[PDB]
Amino acid sequence: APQQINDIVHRTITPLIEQQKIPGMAVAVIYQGKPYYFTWGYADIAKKQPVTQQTLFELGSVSRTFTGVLGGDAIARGEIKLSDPTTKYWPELTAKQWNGITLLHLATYTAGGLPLQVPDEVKSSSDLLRFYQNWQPAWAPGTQRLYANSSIGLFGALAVKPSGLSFEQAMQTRVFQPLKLNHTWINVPPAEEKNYAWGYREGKAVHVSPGALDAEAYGVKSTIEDMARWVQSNLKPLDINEKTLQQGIQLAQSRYWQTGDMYQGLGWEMLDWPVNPDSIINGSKIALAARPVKAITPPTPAVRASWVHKTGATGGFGSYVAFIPEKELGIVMLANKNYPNPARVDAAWQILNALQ
Ligand SMILES: *[B]([O])([O])C1=[C]C2=C([C]=[C][C]=[C]2)S1
Repeated sequence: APQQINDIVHRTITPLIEQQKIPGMAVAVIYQGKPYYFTWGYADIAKKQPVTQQTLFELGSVSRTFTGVLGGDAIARGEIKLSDPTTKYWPELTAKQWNGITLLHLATYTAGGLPLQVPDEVKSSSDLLRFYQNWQPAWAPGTQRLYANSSIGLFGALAVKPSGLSFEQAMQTRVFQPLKLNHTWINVPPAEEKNYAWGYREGKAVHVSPGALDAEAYGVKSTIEDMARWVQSNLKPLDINEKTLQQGIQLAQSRYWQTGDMYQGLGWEMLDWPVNPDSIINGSKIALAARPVKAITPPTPAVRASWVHKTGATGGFGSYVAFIPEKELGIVMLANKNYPNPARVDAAWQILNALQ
């Protein structure tokens, strides 16, 4: 890497690791198109395995960027429309609170207060139907945003229904494969287990537990290389050959709703560039934050002058991705500790600001 990239990265990440006591980390900087990789520490403390460019990390909610794009790809194929009622794709959802709730509402957390978590008690699929039927919205659709696995997760599951493909099969075929993300998995194959980092929570090695709608909301594991390729694809969608996938990327970076300085896409969240990190932090320690939203009518197509980003966490991992299309610049930070979001954003901002 250019010494300038080397120096900003090392000066920022070294103190981060020390301060947050992160066991292992991988970072990619995308700079004028090309990726530069950096790794530190341990994928597996007990077995003394280092983090490498092939190490798999749990992305947590960064998985929603994939769900958003796969939804966008289904829209572009004409399989679904965001303006359609949820009940068009799930006819058994006959409870009257569902009248007026569209796939757009699910994708953007605006359905009227769907809960942050699907309950653990929800094992089977009829449990899942029962959960959504019995749910009582606090608000009318399209009035408030409440970040929720149950909202984006349902969007993911329903988006792939017309295809007839399982969510995993649709994701593999329509997103991972075309983009050459060959080390990106919803379920880690036995062949790749050697590379699956452990997460660390209170000193203990942990992996994310199975849960309803896990794949759709928080279930993807990836390497720093595949994540850099993902950022490249999102920086330059119009260079992707598969037409519907190209459209799907642009649809996921469209601005549907505004809360403060933040805009909600499908999975991705965006702010106008330039922006101060105080704004990035604040517009992204709170278990539940209900925020009124203003509809962007109609949605703004992907703005190149944006800070486009997503944070991600599981019990044992913390991830962050941010890019600025106008500057052909991006970063991915993957760690096997869930450490505070403000520290992730600060570090990413320090790096990208220095390089632009
Ligand atoms: B994502 O990394 O923001 C997630 C947030 C939660 C997940 C699972 C359970 C509760 C919150 S994934």
